[PDB]
Amino acid sequence: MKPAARRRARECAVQALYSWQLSQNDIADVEYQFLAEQDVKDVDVLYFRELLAGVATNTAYLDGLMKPYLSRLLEELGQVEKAVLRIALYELSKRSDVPYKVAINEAIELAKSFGAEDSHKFVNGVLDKAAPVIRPNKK
Repeated sequence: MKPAARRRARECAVQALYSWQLSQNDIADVEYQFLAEQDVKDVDVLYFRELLAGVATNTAYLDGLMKPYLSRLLEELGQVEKAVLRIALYELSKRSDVPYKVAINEAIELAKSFGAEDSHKFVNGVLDKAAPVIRPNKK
């Protein structure tokens, strides 16, 4: 148990989100299967598998966060990055013990190291607008 590790899964899921577009396989099991495959530090993510189902039955719900930020098209924006932020939207709802504004800090991260550069800062703003939706707590 090290504070330096906050469970890759979350951020790792974006990669699987990318596989969905190209693979188009199942979805709930497929995304998280990536974690189990190629031995990703051997970590129990079976429960994480269920998390994708939410998007599969609440994708439009997640759309509410992006509602304010679309960028012409979701498929156009950075494949992985767009996916990275997509899961980030749920992060606000499933917020274990973290606020909404704090999640914004991850945006750039999940769009600077999990995707591409140049247009990384723009990703942060998406979370700013998309964050204050799933949770209208307005800290």
